[PDB]
Amino acid sequence: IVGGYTCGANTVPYQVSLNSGYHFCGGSLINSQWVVSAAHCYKSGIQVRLGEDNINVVEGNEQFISASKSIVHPSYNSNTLNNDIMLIKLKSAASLNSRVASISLPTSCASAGTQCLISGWGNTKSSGTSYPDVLKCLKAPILSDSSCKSAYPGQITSNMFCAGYLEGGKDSCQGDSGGPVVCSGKLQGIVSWGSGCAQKNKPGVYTKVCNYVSWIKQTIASN
Amino acid sequence: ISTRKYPSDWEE
Ligand SMILES: [Ca+2]
Repeated sequence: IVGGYTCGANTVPYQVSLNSGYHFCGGSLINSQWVVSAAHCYKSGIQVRLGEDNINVVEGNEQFISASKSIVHPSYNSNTLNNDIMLIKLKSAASLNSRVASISLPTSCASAGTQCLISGWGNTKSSGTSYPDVLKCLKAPILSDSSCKSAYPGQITSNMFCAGYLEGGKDSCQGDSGGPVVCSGKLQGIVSWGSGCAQKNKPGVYTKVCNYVSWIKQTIASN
Repeated sequence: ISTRKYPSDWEE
């Protein structure tokens, strides 16, 4: 997260870290056994780390649970990034508590101009690299469909939306992929892609979670 | 299109 702030320990209790001997993506806890992340975050042998703040120090509220199943959307395309969503099933159910909690799915799609909370452990610089120990947060608005498409001609599908600041300086970045965009207490987006980070006229691009709610519930019911 | 995995999408 570039241009954000230190969230505060366990203030985003649905935020998880996906770990392969290092943090590589975020994710969102949607019930005690399932996490939503980005399809491009898929890898075998993932450990899900819940209750984290400082990802490099054991602070006492963590649960580390292996992924037992990873289910990428059937129509994911790694070239276009269309349908960039994955569901991870935990080998055992997380113990839900004040620091490990689910985020609700949407009942409708969000609107342009709605301020959302984006979070993660990704890069905090728009040029170069600085990776935080603790979770970072950013408030950013959903952009209009027309502004999103203007920013990325030919690349925005009906399964994506833009959020952020066209002047630059405030955005998600590498290491934030798969993590949440929460608006009005619902999970509306998944960090997906952008051109650079926090660049002028290059807002963040997010998977539009409201298009997938039936698929998510059906996948959970059958796996 | 640059995905937002750490350290990068291409680096893995
Ligand atoms: Ca920790």
